[PDB]
Amino acid sequence: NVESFASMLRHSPLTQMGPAKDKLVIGRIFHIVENDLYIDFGGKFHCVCRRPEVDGEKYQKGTRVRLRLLDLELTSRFLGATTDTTVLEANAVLLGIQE
Amino acid sequence: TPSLRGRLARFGNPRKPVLKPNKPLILANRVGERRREKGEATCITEMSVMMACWKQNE
Repeated sequence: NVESFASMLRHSPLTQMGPAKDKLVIGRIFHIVENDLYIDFGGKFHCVCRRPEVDGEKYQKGTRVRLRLLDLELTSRFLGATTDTTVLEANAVLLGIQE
Repeated sequence: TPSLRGRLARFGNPRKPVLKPNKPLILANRVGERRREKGEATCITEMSVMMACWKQNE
């Protein structure tokens, strides 16, 4: 009784989410470059968000944050291109920390 | 962004062309240089005031 890939995909939380627009997710900061926080929220691509002015020092590596996803991946096809140009990162708004 | 469907003269496009670009409508990997603004003669009003006062005061 081995679970199939279709069963795993059907019950996966990412599939259960549906469209990623305006969905609250829980991300984990894994890299910080000055004021840029690179947050992984379980999607294929991480998001990059500016360190908030309030409680800026409270954001460290491994911090759990509440993000509002706008897109799992930022892609757009431009004039004359044959394939969509992707920046290899998601689009999310950093709300704050989750306790 | 303006539509490009059915604009250029192409096979299968029945209508006459709308756009006739001299260069392919393909994005380049560079932007135009920071074009300078041609300098205009300055302080003309103050020069005029000074010269009018010179004319009045010999």
